[PDB]
Parts: sequence; structure tokens; C-alpha cells
Amino acid sequence: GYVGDPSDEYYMVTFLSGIDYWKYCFEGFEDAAKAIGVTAKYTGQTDTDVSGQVAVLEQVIAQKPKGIAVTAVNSTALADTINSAIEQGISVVCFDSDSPTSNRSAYLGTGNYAAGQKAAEFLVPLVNYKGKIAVLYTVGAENSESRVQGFEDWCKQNAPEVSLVKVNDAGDTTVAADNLAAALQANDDIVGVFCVDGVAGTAGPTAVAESKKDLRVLAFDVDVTVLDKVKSGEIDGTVAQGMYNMGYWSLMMLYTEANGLSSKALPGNLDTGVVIVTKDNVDEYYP
Ligand SMILES: OC[C@H]1O[C@@H](O)[C@H](O)[C@@H](O)[C@@H]1O
Repeated sequence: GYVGDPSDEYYMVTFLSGIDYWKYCFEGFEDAAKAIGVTAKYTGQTDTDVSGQVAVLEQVIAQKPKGIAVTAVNSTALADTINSAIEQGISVVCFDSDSPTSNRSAYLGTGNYAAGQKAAEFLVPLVNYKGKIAVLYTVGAENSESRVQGFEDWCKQNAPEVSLVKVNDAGDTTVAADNLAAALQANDDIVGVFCVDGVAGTAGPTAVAESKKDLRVLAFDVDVTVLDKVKSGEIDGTVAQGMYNMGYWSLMMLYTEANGLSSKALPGNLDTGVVIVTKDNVDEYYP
């Protein structure tokens, strides 16, 4: 059953691996590991370098863990490595950002397309259903690309006078602020900014402030600096993800599969939910 052996290891593998976002994800992973009695391990690529993250995942596969929960920095570039891990007998699920062409057993995380629709439902009314919205996001990551597509589809169906400007945040807060600054310079009709991920939630408001433009801004994630800007009204809100539950249930699924406790293959998708954070509930999200 669920009496674990501490020599059995389960790895969480990330990108942008030092940011606080992963501390909440790993807290859930480790809490489940401790409840079962196995050992949770953490590592990742420190930036968004794709070949870098492939190498990190290879270093993990070489330690022969029982299971790996990985968030893929690119939608397809980790698929062969994931498939290799599974061929070597390691259980693999994806959390937070999927590798949907790989053989991973399950995805656990935000419903990213739906969250982009929810973001558009929030932001479009605030700009009175007209004008251009800058969408600042990590090109190549499945979760960011799906959030963008949900936002874009919602506007196409429900706000015909709204148009989008896509802006790469490049996984780098300095480059992201420069790229949004350039977008604002060239597009006088921008009225709002959707920061699609945590990098953009930091860089976006910074670029907006430096432009001195009065824009509607929806951040992503719950960095204290972002929450403080919701509380002051500098930005209009942010989007909180179920970080802890991504980690907790990734560990439970990995251990279940690795020990053959379920007669069927794992269920394919756990929706860990989003909450729109405004002044009304921002206090709940401080550490
Ligand atoms: O940009 C930093 C982080 O922001 C989050 O919104 C995404 O879910 C993560 O995949 C990403 O690593």
C-alpha cells in the first residue's frame, strides 16, 4: 500500500527554478511524500534554456528515481527525454506546464486555455470592450501559449473591437520589460496588459509604470510585489494558481503508478483551479 520506503525518491523538476512560485509547488510535493514515507527531491533549470532543462532532466533520470513530476519549459522539446524516462521504468507526470505529445501519464495544473478565457472576461470589460491588449508571455511554454490562445479566442468571439499585441517575455524580466516597452512605443492604441505568467507579472507593471501610461493590468501569480500592486490599485488584479495541490497530487499519482496500486492507468488531468485576486481577497494570499 501507501507505506513508503525513504530510499525511494520522487523528483520535482522545473525551469526558472529559483523563483518563489516553485516553493509552494514543492511544499505540496514534500507534504505528500512525508505522509507516505518516501523522499521528495527538487531541482530545475535556473532560466528558460531548453537544452539546459533537457540536461537537468537527464541528470535526474540518471539517479533512477521512482517518479518525476516535470513542468516543461517548451511544449515539445522535452518529450523524447520524458519518453526515455518512462522506457527506463520511471513514472512521469507533468505539472504546471504540459508536454502533451509525450507519454507522460497525467497533467496536473491550471486549465490554461480556460484561464486565458477567464483573464479576458476580467480585463476586456475594464477597457470597455475596445482597444488593443498587450499579452506578455513566455513564448514556447505550453501553459503560456494556451493562456494566450484562450484569451485570443474569447476576444474573437465576444469582443470584436479588441485586438491583441503579442509580446515575448523570454523568461527574463529585463528582456520582458524592454519588449513590452517597445510594444507600448509602437502601439498607441494599447489600453491593457495581460501578464500571462510570473515573469510577466513582474516585468509588465514595471514597463507600464516607466511608460507613465494609465492602463488596465491583470498580473499572474502571487508574488508579494504583485499583491502589493493589487492592494494599492496600481494594477487591477492577478491570477492565483493551485500551486500546492499541483505538487501534492503529482506525488500521490506518481507513487500510485510506481507501486502498481491502481489497476488502471492514471487519470489524465487534474484541474487545480484559478482564483481572480482583487482588493477584496488579496490579503488571503500573503505568506
Ligand atoms: O513565469 C514564471 C512561472 O509563471 C507561472 O504562471 C507559470 O505557471 C509557470 O510555468 C512559470 O514558470
